Amino acid sequence: PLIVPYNLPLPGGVVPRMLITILGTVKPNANRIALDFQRGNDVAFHFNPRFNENNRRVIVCNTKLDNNWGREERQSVFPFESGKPFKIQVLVEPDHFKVAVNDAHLLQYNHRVKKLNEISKLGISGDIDLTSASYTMI
Ligand SMILES: OC[C@H]1O[C@@H](SC[C@H](O)Cn2cc(-c3cccc(F)c3)nn2)[C@H](O)[C@@H](n2cc(-c3cccc(F)c3)nn2)[C@H]1O
Repeated sequence: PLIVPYNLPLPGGVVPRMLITILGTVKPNANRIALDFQRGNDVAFHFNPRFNENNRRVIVCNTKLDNNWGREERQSVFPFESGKPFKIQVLVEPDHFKVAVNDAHLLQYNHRVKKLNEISKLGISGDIDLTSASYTMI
């Protein structure tokens, strides 16, 4: 397994047709997971499954600019389960990140940070065993 938190460089940033794939297994009794597509200190796209927020499961997405979080986008469809292996696919499209989990479409997140070629790191954090993180062009 890879060391968590893990930093995957994205050389030259992201671009439409770039597909990022994360494989791992959620820990027992997991509380949270986060993917952070970063532009320097800014977080262009934070994808944050919460397993116990007031005894509810929710996916929170947001952007952090100049150290400030913006408006959250929340998805109640929650395809993760403690103890189970998962695949997250993030496909960069012209106007949004498109996310599928275990081959099922989950959500889209419109680009707030527009300099896609400057979003050149992916951080992976939280309560997982990380198997692999990689990218390819489709
Ligand atoms: O915005 C994203 C940030 O959120 C803050 S928590 C703010 C609360 O969500 C704000 N809020 C919303 C509502 C509300 C929404 C709708 C209806 C209504 F009635 C109320 N009430 N309060 C988190 O710390 C922040 N973070 C998470 C992590 C993090 C670090 C390592 C692993 C990991 F997995 C995760 N690092 N930093 C980020 O996830």
